[PDB]
Amino acid sequence: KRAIDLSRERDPNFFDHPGIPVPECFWFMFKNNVRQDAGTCYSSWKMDMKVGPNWVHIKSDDNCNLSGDFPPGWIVLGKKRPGF
Amino acid sequence: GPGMKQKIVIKVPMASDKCRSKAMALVASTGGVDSVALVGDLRDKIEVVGDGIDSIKLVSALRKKVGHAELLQVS
Amino acid sequence: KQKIVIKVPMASDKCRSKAMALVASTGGVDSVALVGDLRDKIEVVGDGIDSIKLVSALRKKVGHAELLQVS
Repeated sequence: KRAIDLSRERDPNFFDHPGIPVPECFWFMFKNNVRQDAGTCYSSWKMDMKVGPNWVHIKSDDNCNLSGDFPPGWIVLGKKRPGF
Repeated sequence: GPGMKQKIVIKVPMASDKCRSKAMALVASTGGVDSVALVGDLRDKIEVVGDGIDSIKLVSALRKKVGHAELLQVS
Repeated sequence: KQKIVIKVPMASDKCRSKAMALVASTGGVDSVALVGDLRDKIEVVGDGIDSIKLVSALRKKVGHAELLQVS
């Protein structure tokens, strides 16, 4: 697809590792509005992720909204996992 | 991630199922690793959780033993 | 898809490394977690894994592996 709609995106592949808290969010990475990858991440947290050509520091708020300086054509978007 | 554990994600070579399994074995074998999982939309990445893991040393070890590897996430 | 849990008595971190490498190398594996106070229980999730053969391989390579769960 080429219009982002997180309500219709299939859940990412994930593993809720037993040694750590269960992350609250799913993230989805797009290039030209085309899904490239997806996974889990913590709410109210931060991560460094390779987004196309760049390392990007991505912050999450309490509602799984993500912020970062994404390279042209790319975006990473969050949403709450079921039960969160 | 929150607390004392590290989570990183490394893209591993997809030459074959056996190659991907060799990468899994190398990471799982590494000191201070608690858990490993195949992740990514194409199941081409290893997510590893533990403490005292040297992500850059692990990339180098995967490139030596298995095939090309790329760090993609630290959290 | 199944979740298999095996206890592998560990003499050292060399034992843990060998056991984790063997399990993670197994065809059909999605995830491996080393759990327990003594990091001596292995949780493996995946498809088409022969739990008895995996216990036999651990008994040969490492130590007296014990099957705890297959679900």
